[PDB]
Amino acid sequence: TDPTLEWFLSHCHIHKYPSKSTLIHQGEKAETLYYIVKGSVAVLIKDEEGKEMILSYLNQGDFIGELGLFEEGQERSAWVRAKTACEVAEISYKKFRQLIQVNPDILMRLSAQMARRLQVTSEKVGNLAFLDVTGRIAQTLLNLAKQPDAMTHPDGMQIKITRQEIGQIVGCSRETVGRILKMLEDQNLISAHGKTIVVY
Amino acid sequence: TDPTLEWFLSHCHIHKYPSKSTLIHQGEKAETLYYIVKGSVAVLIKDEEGKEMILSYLNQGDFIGELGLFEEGQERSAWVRAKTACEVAEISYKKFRQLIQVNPDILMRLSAQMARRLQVTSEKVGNLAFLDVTGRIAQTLLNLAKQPDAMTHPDGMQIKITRQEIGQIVGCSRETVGRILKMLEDQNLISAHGKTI
Ligand SMILES: Nc1ncnc2c1ncn2[C@@H]1O[C@@H]2COP(=O)(O)O[C@H]2[C@H]1O
Ligand SMILES: Nc1ncnc2c1ncn2[C@@H]1O[C@@H]2COP(=O)(O)O[C@H]2[C@H]1O
Ligand SMILES: Nc1ncnc2c1ncn2[C@@H]1O[C@@H]2COP(=O)(O)O[C@H]2[C@H]1O
Ligand SMILES: Nc1ncnc2c1ncn2[C@@H]1O[C@@H]2COP(=O)(O)O[C@H]2[C@H]1O
Repeated sequence: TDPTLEWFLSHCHIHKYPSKSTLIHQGEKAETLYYIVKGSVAVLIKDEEGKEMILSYLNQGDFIGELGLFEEGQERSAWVRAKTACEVAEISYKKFRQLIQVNPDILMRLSAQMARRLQVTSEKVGNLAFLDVTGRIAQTLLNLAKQPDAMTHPDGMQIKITRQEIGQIVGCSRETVGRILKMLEDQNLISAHGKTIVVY
Repeated sequence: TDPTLEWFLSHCHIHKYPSKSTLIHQGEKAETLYYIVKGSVAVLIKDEEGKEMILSYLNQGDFIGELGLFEEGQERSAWVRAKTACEVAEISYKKFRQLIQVNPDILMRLSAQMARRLQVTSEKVGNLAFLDVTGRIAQTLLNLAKQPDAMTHPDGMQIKITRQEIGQIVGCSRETVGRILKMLEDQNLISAHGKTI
């Protein structure tokens, strides 16, 4: 076990969220912090007309809703949706702050995650500003081929994801994804036989 | 001022930097945390064609080069360049990690900034994914119209920014900025002296 994590979790109250549930609504009052004990979620934002973009995938071990923690009166900056059934620990910002004074390590862990997320979203700004849709898709296929849920393949790496998701990640239609995925197969960069894609 | 910052700074070595100097180079090994005591800088990234984009402007009171602090063996994720004459404090991650345990309030101030930056950078992703160039420039102008150095012109808010800088923030050429600034001017909501609009 991890003494610090277990120490922290003992000050939290756990709850469950079924797949497709919305844990955090954008615009909502930020006053609580979350910690994914089990499961995975998606962090989403939207344009004026319902188009959704996935900012990130968070998983077991990741903190959520930390952005309103250092300043009161702030609202949630995005929507968080359960991809799979989730077990989440929740604690008020007030209590977490008291825990910080007790052992700063817990904030160091939270901050490390914030730093990673900043690095990743910054690279996201890069892809959106410098690459055409073909480049973003190809870059996203390579990215996923490194994540944990990524498997090993005799011809490379295998991943499980739908065209809709790819679209929400790179900012394009599922049909555009479908067409681009095929063109990348003709370029012998990947192999698409189902929602499973083999990347070389 | 405040005891916490003075205390923190008393443990730092302060230095001055000319207006166009590079404080941080992307890819370098990270073992140093910086704090802007005076002046301002630009955070940048580049594409494989040399084109640069401004991820953010940082100013007095802002920590910089903090992303490599939470884990060993990390490299700078971007270039940080002074936009004006700077006065920057610095300190080893090793010694900062000790100050954190003596008084976590200093870590709270740094993390507070990381949070804001993540919100702002996430908003940048939205702008790039959902708005056309004209929309991005228009929003960028409104944004700058609240920044540190935003004059109080009678017709509204006055700012100072080059076409090139506008281009680097929204992601387009300075020629496209010029044309669109012209359009925004024929319509309205143009208070930039960067080049007069
Ligand atoms: N760019 C991002 N990358 C990862 N997680 C994010 C990003 N933007 C927002 N979030 C998370 O989504 C949450 C939405 O509500 P909060 O602002 O409380 O906290 C936010 C973060 O935990
Ligand atoms: N610029 C964009 N153009 C089109 N769809 C986008 C864009 N940015 C995000 N999306 C979203 O990504 C989704 C991909 O699958 P859909 O076609 O079902 O719906 C799409 C939109 O919700
Ligand atoms: N999106 C961003 N917003 C603000 N500052 C950033 C951003 N990305 C990188 N930086 C700064 O640029 C630095 C580059 O790598 P560092 O680890 O030095 O720490 C980073 C931050 O201080
Ligand atoms: N997608 C892009 N298209 C054009 N210029 C860009 C883009 N992204 C960033 N830039 C930069 O923004 C700068 C604006 O001024 P310049 O035209 O001199 O040079 C431009 C490039 O360096």
